[PDB]
Amino acid sequence: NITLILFLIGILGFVLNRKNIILMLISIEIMLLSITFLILLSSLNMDDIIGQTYAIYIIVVAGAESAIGLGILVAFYRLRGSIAIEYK
Amino acid sequence: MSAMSIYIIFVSIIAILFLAIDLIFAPHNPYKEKLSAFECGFHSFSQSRSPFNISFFIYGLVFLLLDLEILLLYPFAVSEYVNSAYGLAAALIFIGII
Amino acid sequence: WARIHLIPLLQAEEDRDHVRRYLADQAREKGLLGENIKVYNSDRYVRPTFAVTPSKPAQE
Amino acid sequence: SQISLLLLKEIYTNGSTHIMLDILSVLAVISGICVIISKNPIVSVLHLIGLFAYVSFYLILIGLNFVGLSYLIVYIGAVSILFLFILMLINIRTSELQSNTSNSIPLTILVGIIISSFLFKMLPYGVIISNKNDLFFITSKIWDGALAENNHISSIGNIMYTNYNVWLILASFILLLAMVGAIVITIKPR
Amino acid sequence: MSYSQTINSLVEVVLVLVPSLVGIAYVTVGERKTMGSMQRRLGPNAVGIYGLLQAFADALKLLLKEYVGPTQANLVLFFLGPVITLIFSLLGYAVIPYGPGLAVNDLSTGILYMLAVSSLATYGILLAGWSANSKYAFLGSLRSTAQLISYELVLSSSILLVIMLSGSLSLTVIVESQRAIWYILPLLPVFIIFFIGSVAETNRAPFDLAEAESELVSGFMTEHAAVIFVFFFLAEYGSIVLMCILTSILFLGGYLLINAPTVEGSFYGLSLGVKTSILIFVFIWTRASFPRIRFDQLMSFCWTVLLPILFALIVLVPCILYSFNIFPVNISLL
Amino acid sequence: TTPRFWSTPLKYCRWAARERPALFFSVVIGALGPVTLATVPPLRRLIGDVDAAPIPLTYPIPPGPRKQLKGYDDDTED
Amino acid sequence: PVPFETLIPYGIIIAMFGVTGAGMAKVRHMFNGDKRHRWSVDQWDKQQMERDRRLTGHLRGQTDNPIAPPGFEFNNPWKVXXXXX
Amino acid sequence: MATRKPAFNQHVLLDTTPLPDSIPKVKEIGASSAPLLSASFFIGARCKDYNDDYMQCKNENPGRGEFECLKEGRRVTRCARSVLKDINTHCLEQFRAHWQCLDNNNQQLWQCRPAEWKLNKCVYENLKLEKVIPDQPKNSTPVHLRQRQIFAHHAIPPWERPFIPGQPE
Amino acid sequence: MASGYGLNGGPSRCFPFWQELLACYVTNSSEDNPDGKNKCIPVMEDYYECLHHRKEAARVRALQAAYREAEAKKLQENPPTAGQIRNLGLLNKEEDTKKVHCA
Amino acid sequence: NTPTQTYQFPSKTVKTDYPLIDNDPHFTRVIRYARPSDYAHGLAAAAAGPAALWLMERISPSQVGRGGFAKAMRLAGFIGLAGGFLYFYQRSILRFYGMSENAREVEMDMREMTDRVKAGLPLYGESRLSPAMQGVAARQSRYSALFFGVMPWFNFVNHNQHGVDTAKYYQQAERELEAERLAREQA
Amino acid sequence: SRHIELKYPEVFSHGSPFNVPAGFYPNLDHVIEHYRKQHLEEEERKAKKLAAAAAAA
Repeated sequence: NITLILFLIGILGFVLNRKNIILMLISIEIMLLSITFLILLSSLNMDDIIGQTYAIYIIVVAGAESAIGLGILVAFYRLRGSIAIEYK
Repeated sequence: MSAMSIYIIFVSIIAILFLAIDLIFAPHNPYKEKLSAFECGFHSFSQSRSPFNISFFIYGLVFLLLDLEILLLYPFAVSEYVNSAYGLAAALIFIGII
Repeated sequence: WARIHLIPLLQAEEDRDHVRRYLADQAREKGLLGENIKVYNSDRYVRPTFAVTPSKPAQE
Repeated sequence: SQISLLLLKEIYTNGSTHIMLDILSVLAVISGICVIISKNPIVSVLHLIGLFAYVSFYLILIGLNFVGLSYLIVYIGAVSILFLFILMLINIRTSELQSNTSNSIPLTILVGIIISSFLFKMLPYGVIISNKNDLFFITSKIWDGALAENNHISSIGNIMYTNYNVWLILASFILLLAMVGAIVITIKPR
Repeated sequence: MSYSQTINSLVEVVLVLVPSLVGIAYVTVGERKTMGSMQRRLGPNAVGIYGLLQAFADALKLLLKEYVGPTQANLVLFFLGPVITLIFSLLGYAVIPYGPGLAVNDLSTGILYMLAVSSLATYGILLAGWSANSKYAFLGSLRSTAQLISYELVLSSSILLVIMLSGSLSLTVIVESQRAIWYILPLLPVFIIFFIGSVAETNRAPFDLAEAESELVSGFMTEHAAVIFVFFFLAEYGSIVLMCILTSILFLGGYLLINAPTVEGSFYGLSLGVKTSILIFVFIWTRASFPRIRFDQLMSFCWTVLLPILFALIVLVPCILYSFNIFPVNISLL
Repeated sequence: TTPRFWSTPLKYCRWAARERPALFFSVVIGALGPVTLATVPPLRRLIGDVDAAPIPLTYPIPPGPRKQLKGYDDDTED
Repeated sequence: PVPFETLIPYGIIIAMFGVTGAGMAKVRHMFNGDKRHRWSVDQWDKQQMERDRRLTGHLRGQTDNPIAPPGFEFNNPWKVXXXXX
Repeated sequence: MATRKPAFNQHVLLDTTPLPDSIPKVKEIGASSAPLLSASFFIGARCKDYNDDYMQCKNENPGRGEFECLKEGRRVTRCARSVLKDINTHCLEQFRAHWQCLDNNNQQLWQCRPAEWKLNKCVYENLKLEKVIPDQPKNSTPVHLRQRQIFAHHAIPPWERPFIPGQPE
Repeated sequence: MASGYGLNGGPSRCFPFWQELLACYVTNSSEDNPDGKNKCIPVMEDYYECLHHRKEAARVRALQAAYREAEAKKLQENPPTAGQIRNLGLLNKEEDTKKVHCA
Repeated sequence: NTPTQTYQFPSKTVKTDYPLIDNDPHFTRVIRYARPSDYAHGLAAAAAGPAALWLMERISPSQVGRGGFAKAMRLAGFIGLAGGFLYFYQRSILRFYGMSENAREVEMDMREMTDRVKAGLPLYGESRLSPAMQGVAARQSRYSALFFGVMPWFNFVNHNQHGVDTAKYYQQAERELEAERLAREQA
Repeated sequence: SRHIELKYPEVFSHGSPFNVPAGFYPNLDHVIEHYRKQHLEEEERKAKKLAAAAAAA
């Protein structure tokens, strides 16, 4: 149940965010966290080590994504000069 | 109740008890120059809340991924007797690509 | 090897307890629900995930 | 007549209280909210590390010690690096003035309820339990499955490098591309 | 059991926290008296007999000294960072075995617990420095972040080489495994590297960049006064001792010797403390011997010297283990 | 100044040891592993060093039919 | 010469570790029934300790009696939890 | 009940109901953990066939072993009571001397080697039973017959000697 | 679960139920007869029952309400205290055990 | 000495033109059973890559600096050697997979193995690895040279799980044991 | 076809070799018999095709 609540925070914090792209990239990190939590909680209920193994591989690719994101964000900032997302 | 749970409580009450004493038994006389930023005695531009070049941020990106890599090697360290040779090979193939 | 010798006399006592409580629950259901409803299509014994408890713990 | 069922409080050897999972659960949602509603990007990222800590403490209390510690170990270094990028790439003062309106509240309510209603059925009985006749999980002991009990970090190690080594090899390629790509796009040109 | 669970837990925590907080106070006097001897001085000898009440006067003086909350500072964070650093530094003493399993928590994964608690406490330094909104504290906090990007992989790499020999991740089992040989003999390069990283991990000299007084005025703690400063000092000196204990746990046999339970339990406690006190001396000796390194050079030293060597050991060491048939059983034994 | 490996490998290995020791000796130590894996096991078994049998981690179920045991029956309980 | 005043704070640091090692061992030797405690415990040992309480009432009490006390077939504990299956 | 290890167990549930008269009664073993570890290698040396028969029956009825192999379980309990009685009537002092050391030593066998070497020679000459551990490396002397134990906190005394059956002093 | 690898290094508790469903499908379904797999339906429900527990949750709810309403209505004579329950099957507490078992 | 059971493990059946000898052959068998054509093709394939980069240089130069092309040859040289060895291994193992004409391989398989039977030695040999570890190795490498274009993999484990009923080898050797005894009788 | 044939029939050999309760694993002798039959049938089919080519020579 905290799995849905966390997943909805990260989805709206990605789509309803009007501040900056690091907060965009943070909200992806929240969604993946909630999904990993759902997988970790199910795996304990079903006596499965595969779910914890699946969780660990979503942590490793979630860090790979956030490094590729921060690298792309720097490239964009060097040229644009603001990573602020502009409304009106 | 368990030693760990009380250990957490006591360290926090100590962090509170030390803090509470100073919040109560010390003089508190705040004024404009006492509450200014320290800049070796001269007031300067306030520019610590504006973007600042970090010349070592490429370290921070690579630090992010090599942490994931050494964490993925810790289950092998605690499973060597079962991994044995066949499991060792994969661990070496993984560390060679990294 | 010291544990392997103890395993069968320990697992033999545990099985007697498991069969003693399963048979007891099967009786306790035929006397309260009228019959014994089936959670499993198979005849295999499954270690209970849920147990019926009394509404209060011992007074102490 | 016949007692036949004894409920006894466990003196020692008893577990934690499940009240604490409700404390960690609410704090984890509170902290998640503050990550996105806060006007300052550093309190926003402070709440971010607090969110992972509550999720990790929850994971330790349910007995997933390695993944909870591994989550806290990896996401503290990650949050520290995220802090480092906010300092370099965000004007803190102008962003604390980056006020937002609630024209998106009505979308929030509709989008919130519709997804939550839809995904509540997708989640299974194992999890939706404990959302005046409650159920009680019953546990006993075996000896054949206890001859050499491993720790979950060892149980994963028993198979992470043989049975599922393809995932490790693919994982390694994703890390390699990130190590090469993240540097190709941000390297000083000289 | 014989008496209450809560009382047993109560007195065990006291026996761990109280003697450690006393031990922290004496490391501060001992460092001041040890460098002075190396400096042809005396060190504290007038606040209490032979100067043995100096740390308490310093502690008491600060808890009666006025706190200042700067107007430019984010104040909730200005107080949160030192509180985080202190609590999370002192938590690391909850898994130290003062004997076989004689720990507040004999956890099966106490090495990962120590990595999590140390990493979380450094985040307080980062936050407190940034929160001050003063230039030198801002420059101090950025160095502390550079420093953790330098030593964290180094320690985690180093410890993984100890876990390959022990096979456990439990602090008592690693100590029990060293009844065969202390890990400073087969893992001699790892011991030097882990010790180097521990000095960098503690922000001790020659790696005192975050709080350097000759480059920044006090670095991250420059706006911090009274109790906030004292929280950061107890965290630092408590971190020194804890890292010396952990170095003794992992390379020097821990508590291994170099009414009846009380006499035996004492020998374990002395033996751990003697080896810890020697390594505490090596820290103070190190601050007194060397200049401060430059922060660019510390990052390059860890990343082009230390880690490349540690990755090659991570390959070499299991290859020696499989070759000699010496992979440790990973079951519970010692 | 600096030698090239493919032009003069030995002069490069000397230069690499003296001038870039941490990097060069990382490659030696790391390469020493696969050399260990290829040479120690054959010589160990050569000198009679025998790899030990795996320790039991599950009850060893005997193979073959059951042994038709007589003894310790219900009558013997009293 | 030897600056022995310099070595006194190291003697105090060592003694505090000695106090902690002496204290922990005595209070757990007391807690376990004038008996040395247990360390590195797995599911087997935790179960065996509960099977000692079933025969002696103390988790760390020992009986070589080859016959079980009557009612031992009934005191086998089944653990009850509200949430974490 | 489930084999999952509990994390939030604040209560225990019992069942006063006895096994039905149709199932023969067996007095359960009354020995505790330390005595059972000191007698395990003698239980094994006498009840291997019965222990091996129980487990092969359970592997012959998957999912039904608890209910269809009850006679074998009664047989193992009876077989393992015989050794306990035999050790009691012939090795009572030595047996207590060993499992008491084991209780003070974390149930670690290497920590009580002089008490085992006395109890084993009493068991060998009285109950004619002998501790055997399979697949021990042949080159090296067996670990339970090594004079020096490297993981023992108190060094094995020079006077105390290991017990090998069929060899005199 | 379906993998065969559980949390303690031993096998997953729902693995026997997964192997029976796979065994049933492979040994009943074929190209000649598309409908052999209908034999796999009870085997499939059992694998889900060992995974989610909805049917065993439903049985315990029924019996637990039936049980409590009976013991509540039932005549009460003397409650065995927790100390008496703690003294079941001890060495020198025969009186307490007899009271607990009502024998 | 008949095992009385020759298909211990469930194996994947594939529709192929030729007889299946071994779905997971040991690396030494793939090399040993390689035909001289396999050496010829693999050597030509290894030559093909740097010879390709040479022709591209001759017809259309890269205008690279003074020492860049020699560097590129070393990479092209390796990649062709690596690609041509995978080609040579794949050609021999397909004759083991039953996915290439393998009449020669079948008879030299029936001889080698039935020799191992009468010698009493294990058909596929002995393994340091545990019986379960052998299974993981068999299930990682059987039919694994079909993926060589993406991920290479070679069997270095002596395991007994090769996908073929072993009865034909036993059923054969005893006939060579029947004739050997009879031939010795008339002497 | 609605019949699914396993790409990986070797999943029938999965499962931890450690801490196995007695009687935990089901007896899958019939599955092995089915897979043996498929291997024998395919190989028999194959041997009856390369011999027809010998006849048609």
